[PDB]
Amino acid sequence: ELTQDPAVSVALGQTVRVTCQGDSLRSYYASWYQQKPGQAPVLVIYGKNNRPSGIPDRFSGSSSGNTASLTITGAQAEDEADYYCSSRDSSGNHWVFGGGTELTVLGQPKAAPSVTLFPPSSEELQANKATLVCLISDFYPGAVTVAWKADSSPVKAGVETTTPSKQSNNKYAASSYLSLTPEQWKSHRSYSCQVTHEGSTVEKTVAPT
Amino acid sequence: VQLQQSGAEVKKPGSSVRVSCKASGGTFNNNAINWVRQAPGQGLEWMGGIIPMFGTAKYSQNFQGRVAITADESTGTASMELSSLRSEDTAVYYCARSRDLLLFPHHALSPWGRGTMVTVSSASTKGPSVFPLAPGTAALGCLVKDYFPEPVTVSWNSGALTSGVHTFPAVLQSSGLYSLSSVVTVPSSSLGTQTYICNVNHKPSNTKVDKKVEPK
Repeated sequence: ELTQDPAVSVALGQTVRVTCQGDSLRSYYASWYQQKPGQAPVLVIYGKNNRPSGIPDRFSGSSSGNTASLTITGAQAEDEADYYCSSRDSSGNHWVFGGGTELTVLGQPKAAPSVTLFPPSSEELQANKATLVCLISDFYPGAVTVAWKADSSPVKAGVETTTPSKQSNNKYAASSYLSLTPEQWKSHRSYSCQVTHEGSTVEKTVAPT
Repeated sequence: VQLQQSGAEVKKPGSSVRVSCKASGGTFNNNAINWVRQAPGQGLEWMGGIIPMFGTAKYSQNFQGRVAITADESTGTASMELSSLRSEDTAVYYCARSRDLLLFPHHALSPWGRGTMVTVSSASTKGPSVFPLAPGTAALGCLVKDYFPEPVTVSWNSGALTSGVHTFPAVLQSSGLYSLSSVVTVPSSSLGTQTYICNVNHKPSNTKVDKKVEPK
């Protein structure tokens, strides 16, 4: 079995070290995989400090006893990802993976959410449904909540909202959907999507008009 | 040397799924093809591997008895069959090459395929409804509403348009169905004149739909 720290942070431009430990590392060299959200893993280091084609020399590896370490110098925002160690098992028959280390690169600027609110489409209204779509992107840190208003009144029913998910640029995305009847949609002066981020609120409004 | 994988699937508990890994060059030569899966939000787990040149395979004991890997060296294709499926088998399944053991003792897993999402569920498959989200810059999009299971893919203008595209992670509704949206940010000067079309694909329902997104 292979063990890693679940998480590690590093300041922008600085050096970070990810460690791996297990008895199989006495027999084989650890290899390291980088994985970003929604993407397949990528090999970055294997054997005695070998880098595959196209992996920058900021990445390096070392081994000692039943431990191995991945070192990333001059950490870039782009290095933010999960890092997995792996090796053949002591038998040399199968492959084993560590649980992965979440690497966070710090120093990222505060960023307000970009919010886009769409009313129901003509096409959807024609099909006798109405969905308001509130799309929230590029905010940091990755904590928001979303709420809805009809005119100036809070609306909690028919709401479906995601928890934040990390984007490829290390900012975050979220979305919320409000379901109405066409009659409801037509009845009010406006509907609002209201996004709360770091003690600030972003409210976008749409109107059947 | 690249690996191509078969498309997303959904299977009921108790059934079986076959996932393909194809070598771009037509051959696996000397190499092993390994199968590694990843349940949503979790880590990597090796399932087994095969050396197609000899057909020799080894399996993780977590699956022995209900996993089988085979290969067709002539078409450069390898397949993993996972049977007696359970809900917990819901995962993205990757193939990854390893080189010959004795000649490359210290090498690892590379390259990796893009992954195949397999959902194991007794819930009914449901294709999405697709609606246009009508528009310095302006945002326009497509709503992909009420489908099951994951995944859905969205491209714009048949893949010609990639800059400024953001396809959001799906929401899992309280109903148990999913919805997602894809938006592109474009110059407002273009709205009169440039055609914008979202291409929505949902393999489990055999949905392939285009929607032109116009100003209202």
